[PDB]
Amino acid sequence: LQIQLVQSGPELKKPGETVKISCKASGYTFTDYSVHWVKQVPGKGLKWMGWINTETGEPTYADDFKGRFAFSLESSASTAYLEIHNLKNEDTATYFCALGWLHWGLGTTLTVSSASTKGPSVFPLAPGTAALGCLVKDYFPEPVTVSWNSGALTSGVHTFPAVLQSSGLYSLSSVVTVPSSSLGTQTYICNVNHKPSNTKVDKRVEPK
Amino acid sequence: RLDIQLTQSPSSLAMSGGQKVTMRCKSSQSLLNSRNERNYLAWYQQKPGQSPKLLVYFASIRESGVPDRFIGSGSGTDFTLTISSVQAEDLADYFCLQHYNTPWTFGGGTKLEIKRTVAAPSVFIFPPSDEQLKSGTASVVCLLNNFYPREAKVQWKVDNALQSGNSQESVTEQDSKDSTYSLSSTLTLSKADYEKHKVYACEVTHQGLSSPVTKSFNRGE
Ligand SMILES: [Cl-]
Repeated sequence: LQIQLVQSGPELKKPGETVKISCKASGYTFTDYSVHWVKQVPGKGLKWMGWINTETGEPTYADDFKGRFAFSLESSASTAYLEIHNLKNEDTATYFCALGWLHWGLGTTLTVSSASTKGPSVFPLAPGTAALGCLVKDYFPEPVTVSWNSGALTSGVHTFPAVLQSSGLYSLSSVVTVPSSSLGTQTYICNVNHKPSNTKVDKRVEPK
Repeated sequence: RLDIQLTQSPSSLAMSGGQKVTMRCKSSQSLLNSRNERNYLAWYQQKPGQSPKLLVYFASIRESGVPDRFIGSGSGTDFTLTISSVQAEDLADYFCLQHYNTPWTFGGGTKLEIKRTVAAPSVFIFPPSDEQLKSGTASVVCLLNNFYPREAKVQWKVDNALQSGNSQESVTEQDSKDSTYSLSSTLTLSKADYEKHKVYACEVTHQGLSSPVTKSFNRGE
């Protein structure tokens, strides 16, 4: 039985709130290894947060993580927690529990925003090669998925990483290049899925 | 209890496929434990959008399920990660970790990409759709498609006036097949502003272009 750490699911919070993340362990004697926590900020490095002793229950924090951060345990449940108080936008990150350098969890994603859940609007980017696409505007939170023609069209497809607008909503576009000779014969549909808002859109993109 | 700096270099790297890649991690304190003769240094690979993955531990020991083209070496304060023959799937950020003293510290990472021949982008401009215009906003999209290297400049001109502060850019990860990048620039204007002017253009400057290329459109054609 291989070591297993199960981390709680994606977290969406507003500034000022509190979040408690869980790490559920099995496949070994819980009190044999300390649990470490690691913060990964998107597009940036890794920051070690500190650790908790699973025998004693004593937490040790890295300097940048004193005050708003707390590690704790429920030993009878082989579980470790990270709690963050008084959330700030900048707590937005993925958090990994780990048994040192060796065994990591899949991570827990935390988004801190004053924005409220919202489904995108899908607009066409109308077109020997032509480009066309779909503009997926003003949604929150991430992610959206885009495919083209139910997934049958993959070659030449670029779906851009989303950008955060000032409004606090995200926005992205997805494009594909196809033969210009096909604009008259082949229909192009972008399929947009935004699960948080349960929004599914199919948009026909035709030349004008 | 002692602050240890790890310094990784170079900070970013571009190698041709199949060639050797070398990256360094120097520590401010020796990571060598005289008790057991182990260096408490580990290397991780982290691919765009993924969690970190342990490649080698105790400086030189390859983790199982790590291709043998990865080799960790060095001792004390100087450590090296070598990729004997770089592959497209090696596109990632590489971090070293010291766990000799608390607090544990990561290096700043080395970004690895594939170098390929220079390739000019294909530029496309997209006017706002009539449907978006109905909601009081107008997004104009410029697309730079399949180019290398990554560095590119895009600027918007409305009625030949240079724009500033109103556009946003996004770049794909390196394509695993043709090793290129693509980029979108999105110019955002109120329906109001958009009706005011007539000529919308984006100008692209890239090493693959003998001179800056421009695509443009006139509102209402
Ligand atoms: Cl322990």
